[PDB]
Amino acid sequence: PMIYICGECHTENEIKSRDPIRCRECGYRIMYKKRTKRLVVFDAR
Amino acid sequence: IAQLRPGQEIDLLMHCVKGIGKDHAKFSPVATASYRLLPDITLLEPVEGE
Amino acid sequence: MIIPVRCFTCGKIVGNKWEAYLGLLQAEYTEGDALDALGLKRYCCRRMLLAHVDLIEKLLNYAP
Amino acid sequence: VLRLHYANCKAYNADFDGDEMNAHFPQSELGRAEAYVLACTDQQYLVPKDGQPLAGLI
Amino acid sequence: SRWRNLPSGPSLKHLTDPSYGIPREQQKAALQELTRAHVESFNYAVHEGLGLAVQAIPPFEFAFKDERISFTILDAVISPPTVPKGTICKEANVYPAECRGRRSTYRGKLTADINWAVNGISKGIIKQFLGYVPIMVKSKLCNLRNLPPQALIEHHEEAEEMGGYFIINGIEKVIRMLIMPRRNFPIAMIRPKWKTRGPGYTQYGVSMHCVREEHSAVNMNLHYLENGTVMLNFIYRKELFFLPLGFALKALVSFSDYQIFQELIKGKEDDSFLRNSVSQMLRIVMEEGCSTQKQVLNYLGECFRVKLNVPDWYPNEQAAEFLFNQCICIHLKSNTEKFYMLCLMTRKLFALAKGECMEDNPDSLVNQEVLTPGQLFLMFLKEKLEGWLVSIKIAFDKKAQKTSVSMNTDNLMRIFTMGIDLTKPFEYLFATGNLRSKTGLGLLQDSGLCVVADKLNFIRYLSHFRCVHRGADFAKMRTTTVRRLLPESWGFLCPVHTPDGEPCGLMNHLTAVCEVVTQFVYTASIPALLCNLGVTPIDGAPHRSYSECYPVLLDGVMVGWVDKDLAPGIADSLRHFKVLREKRIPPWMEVVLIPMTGKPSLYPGLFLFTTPCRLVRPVQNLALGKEELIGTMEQIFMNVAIFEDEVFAGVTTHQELFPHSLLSVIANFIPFSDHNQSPRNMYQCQMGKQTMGFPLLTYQDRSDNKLYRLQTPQSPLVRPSMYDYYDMDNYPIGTNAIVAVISYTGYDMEDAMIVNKASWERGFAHGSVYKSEFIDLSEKIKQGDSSLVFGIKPGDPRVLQKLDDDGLPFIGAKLQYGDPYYSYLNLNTGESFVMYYKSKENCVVDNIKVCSNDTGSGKFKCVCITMRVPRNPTIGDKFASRHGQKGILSRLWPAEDMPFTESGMVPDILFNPHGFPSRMTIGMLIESMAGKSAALHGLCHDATPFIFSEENSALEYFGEMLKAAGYNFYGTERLYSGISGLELEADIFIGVVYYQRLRHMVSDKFQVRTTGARDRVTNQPIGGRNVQGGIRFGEMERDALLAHGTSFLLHDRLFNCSDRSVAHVCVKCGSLLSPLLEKPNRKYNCTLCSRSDTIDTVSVPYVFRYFVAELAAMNIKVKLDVV
Amino acid sequence: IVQDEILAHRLGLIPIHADPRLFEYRNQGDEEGTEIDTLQFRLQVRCTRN
DNA sequence: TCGCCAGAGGACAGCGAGTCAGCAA
RNA sequence: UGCUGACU
Ligand SMILES: [Mg+2]
Ligand SMILES: [Zn+2]
Ligand SMILES: [Zn+2]
Ligand SMILES: [Zn+2]
Repeated sequence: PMIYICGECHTENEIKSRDPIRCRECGYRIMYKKRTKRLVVFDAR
Repeated sequence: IAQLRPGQEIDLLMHCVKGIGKDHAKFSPVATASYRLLPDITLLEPVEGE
Repeated sequence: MIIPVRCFTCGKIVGNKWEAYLGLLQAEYTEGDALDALGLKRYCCRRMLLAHVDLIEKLLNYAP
Repeated sequence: VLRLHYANCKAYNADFDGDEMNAHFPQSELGRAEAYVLACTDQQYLVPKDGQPLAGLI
Repeated sequence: SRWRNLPSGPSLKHLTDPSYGIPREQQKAALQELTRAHVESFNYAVHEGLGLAVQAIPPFEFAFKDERISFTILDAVISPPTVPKGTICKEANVYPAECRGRRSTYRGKLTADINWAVNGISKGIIKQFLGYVPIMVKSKLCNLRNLPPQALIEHHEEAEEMGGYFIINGIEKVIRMLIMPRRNFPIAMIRPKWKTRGPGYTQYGVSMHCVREEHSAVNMNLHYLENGTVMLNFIYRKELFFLPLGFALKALVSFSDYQIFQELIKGKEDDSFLRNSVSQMLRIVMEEGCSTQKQVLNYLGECFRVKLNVPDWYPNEQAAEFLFNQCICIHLKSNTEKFYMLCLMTRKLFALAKGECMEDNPDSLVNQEVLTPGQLFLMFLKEKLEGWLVSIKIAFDKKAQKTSVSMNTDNLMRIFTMGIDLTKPFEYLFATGNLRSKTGLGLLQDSGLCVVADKLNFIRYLSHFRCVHRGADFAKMRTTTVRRLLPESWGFLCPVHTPDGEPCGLMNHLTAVCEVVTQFVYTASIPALLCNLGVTPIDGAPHRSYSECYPVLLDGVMVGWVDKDLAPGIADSLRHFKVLREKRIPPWMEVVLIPMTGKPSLYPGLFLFTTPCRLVRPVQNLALGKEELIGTMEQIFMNVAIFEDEVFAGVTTHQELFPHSLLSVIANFIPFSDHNQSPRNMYQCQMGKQTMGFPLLTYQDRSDNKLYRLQTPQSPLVRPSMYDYYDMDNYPIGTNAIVAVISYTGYDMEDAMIVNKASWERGFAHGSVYKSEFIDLSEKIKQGDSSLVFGIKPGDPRVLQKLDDDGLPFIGAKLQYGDPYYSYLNLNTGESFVMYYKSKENCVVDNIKVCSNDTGSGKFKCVCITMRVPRNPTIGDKFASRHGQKGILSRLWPAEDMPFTESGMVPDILFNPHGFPSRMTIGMLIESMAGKSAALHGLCHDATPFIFSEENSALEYFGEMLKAAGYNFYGTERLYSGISGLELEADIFIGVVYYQRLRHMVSDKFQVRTTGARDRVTNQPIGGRNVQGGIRFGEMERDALLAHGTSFLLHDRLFNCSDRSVAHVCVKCGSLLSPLLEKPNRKYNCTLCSRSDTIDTVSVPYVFRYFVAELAAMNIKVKLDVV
Repeated sequence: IVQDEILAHRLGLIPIHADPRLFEYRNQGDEEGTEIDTLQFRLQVRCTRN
């Protein structure tokens, strides 16, 4: 369930191995990975 | 703290510890604590007439 | 970008006077009278609001 | 940053405005003797051009 | 106009406005007029200039078999960018937002329709696809044209952008205005290296730079020979050819020798060396064999036929016309006009030779013009189209020379055979910057033509579209005379804005009011109007003596001889037409009238330029009050007051718009530049372009290399009003700080500065860097099976929890050296490679763009990862004020050890008061008081230069402001010592000043090497910082270290640390090459003499063995005596 | 839009009303913390169109 | 009547250190 | 390796 948001459509595309990297509902060629809930620790200094 | 737009989310846990304002200003308890010596003003002569 | 939480030189907390400052300026008050009515006495605090440029409102306009 | 006294400024012409400087580390124990005796920074008090002092407060 | 609605004093109530974030209805219009010369030039180059370029394009006739074929290009058309072929879906358009995400060129399609004929009765029009030409951003062939700021935000663009640049591989090349000599104007020059051109040449000559419709340029030199004769030098394809004049004059005009003579002696009809030298030109080389126009054309044709590469079936008379059309006076269509222009350039060499005229300095802007992006683009397009024709017909002639009758079947298969050319040649000129051309385009420079436009700040970016480079060759010159800042660049180039090192005086910048001309007009009714005004045509009846008459020129074409008592009135009438927009005189024609006296002043005459590349600048035309535009040469003969009360009755023909018109856009952002010394305003201009600020609003989209961002910028409380005309608060650059000018620490001396520690811990000047790395994984492989897919084989112990199943770090994860960074998977074999993170700095991944192949068919091979690196002010970082007072941060002084004031305050910057006495930056002492008064009264004062006189001082004004707030006039408040608790005896000068943070940090400039890599030719340290790399000791250091008498420190440094080997030698032969090992008791045996008892090892450098080897290479022998 | 490190900074400079005299200093390397030395707060917010 | 004082141009070779980066061939 | 920037 690796999601990628389109560049201007903003549709969640899930891509894999061996498949092209175009976007559904459009045809753009740039897609940003999505932020999942993972724990990271930062210091307030 | 922040500003959000639809679909944007913040989710975090903050831990607060004890400390003095010497190792970081965030732990300092006063805006300012300065002092000033009391001024002294003396009229050596009677000032008058505008 | 966003209002600093504490004045840099002193540390006085000015991060809660942004919306109040904007509201007193919409009511017709000068920046001097407005900064006075908020409790910002020494000019180190007054520069913290007087010269703030809210660029979080221009970044919060490009797509999600 | 490599911190240096201000008496040694005029000797190098350093100005603390972004002034990268190199530091070499002798590795022989026979170049250390010469860094101590000859190249030391107090044998360098007088400029060799006219013998007038080089180190001083500023 | 266009400078009205300029703010009278700056304001602060625009921030804190209820409409701050609402994108506006139309773009700003003052920011738009900055890149206007870059866009309006390209708009012509690509639509109206391309037709003209292809119109010249002589039809390329050549021989096939026993046939002659003609190919002409009827039209060429460049199309906006678009998805390649239809193989893609849902949007034909292609917006510059991508090709920055992906790394690609914004390129449009160039296609022409050629027309091939066989003798002119058999013909067919084929439409070939030439190639791809890059496109500017808002250039009429781009998809972001006509978009309001709100629609420009839904495509990921700046909402305030003015493109004027190209995106070549997503890098935004910014081709900048180079300086050319002039166009269509004869410049008389005294260059002593000219007498080496031949046996009797002198150091005199008029040069002309000819440009036709912005597609062709050529340089022709008329030289004076000592005999009184004049020669003509022309260059064709980078070869210089010398033709005596007379051969040229007789060819161009079918006129008698006496009529040619009566023309070259027009103003000096009493001189007798001239009358005699003209006759020698006409008779000595032309009555020698050729006396009719055709015989001259025939002789000239035979000598030059070989190097003009003309068609073999061309008569010699036709090959002569080819030379005159393509090499001499490109600008003029007629041959009669070309004659009159060559005659005025000669009449001028005779005056320079007889010392009746002053040499024109080629380095004065009077005799200079700019080369815009459209002139370079078309002049390359035209040359490449001609080259395409030549190559297609090379292929044609070379294939078969076979019965074209049926060969009309593969004619298109033939033209396409060489139509595969025009694309990559064009990208080289843009990606690399250097020019590969058979003719250098009449340019004189072949590198640095296009440069990277970097958005470190919006003051670095805006200065790339106002830069003017004198030339890249002048960076290598003993004499420094093209670096002089002459008084003729008043209002056209900024005095202060020049790089302050190796590029000084060579890279200048335009003032704010200056502008390049880019419009093209008819200029056909002008020659007929000049005659109504009083001019008499070149044909005759001047009505005076040819010496009491001015030679009128209009764009290279000599209209001719306005009388001497009618020249002033004519110039004034023409100036009134351009000002009031009457007749059809372009609003920007330069009516120049260089008067004539008996003195050796510049050659007299009424010129009238209207060409599309001159610099102009507005000035309030007095006596009409109508905002005229004057040029660099027209400004030398007119008085232009600056302030009123400087205007007089007879004097002061014009007046300047604003007093600070002379200064650049950046130099207008420096506060109170009038009270600082000038070398300081030159460093401020160069330091405002290295500042960490707010560079842009569109992150997540740029995918640059480095991008420095300041977290919480503020707007200066004291700033010039021009800062508010071009809203520069959309992009702030620094922060206001409470500075005290006190000597308190012992760590703030000699240019170093102190920063309070609590201010630094409360967010003062925090920042970040965005490192975007484009991982295209077509590397690590060649054209085989896809070894490239980001991916993790399941369960790899190497990427247990650092990657997320597509071999890409998590968005938000922290990266450290040695952490997994990506994992490819060779699909066929089925093997993964973790590729670890090797930077020795901590960052957080903030976005990852997955990119396709431009046809939406790519296969997970290319990605772009953006890391975020927090760069807060450490010790060793460089800060600066707006007055050239740069200094490193030496301490972070505890907040309880700082000297507190009687008001409770505590400075956050400590600035040693000893930088003032020698640097004389009195503008900082005024900015402190102005900013303190602003922060106190809630106001916003302006620091515009030249607004405060001696009578009304700035210190008086701001001290009254302060004293009106309960503080003291002179700006000094008395502090206490935060360490002893006692009121210091001196009262300190404290205030509010605007600090910028510079991009140079100790974190980027620190190196330590112990042992590591080595150059393998010499076996010495490698020599870089990104690679480990050693620091070079140097010959100066080697010569200063053996003045100490320390021979063993030298031995250590140069020998035991860099290179030290044990090369062994044959002791008897004394040769290092001779000892050779054996085949395994491994005994080196000398080859030259077979003994092994003579070999002995010697400790010798490695570069010495390399030296002995490279000497042997030359047969030289180094015989060395071992002891 | 606010970064993670910048959010952490902004959160450090917010004053808490706990009195520090009822608490104690976390021992060096006491990452976990206990009722004796730490206070935990949670910000969880999401923006939606109404 | 050409050798040496004069006389000419032509050719070459030098042009401060040391750093950091990017982009591209 | 070169061209562009940049630092003292
Ligand atoms: Mg320095
Ligand atoms: Zn989509
Ligand atoms: Zn304060
Ligand atoms: Zn031997």
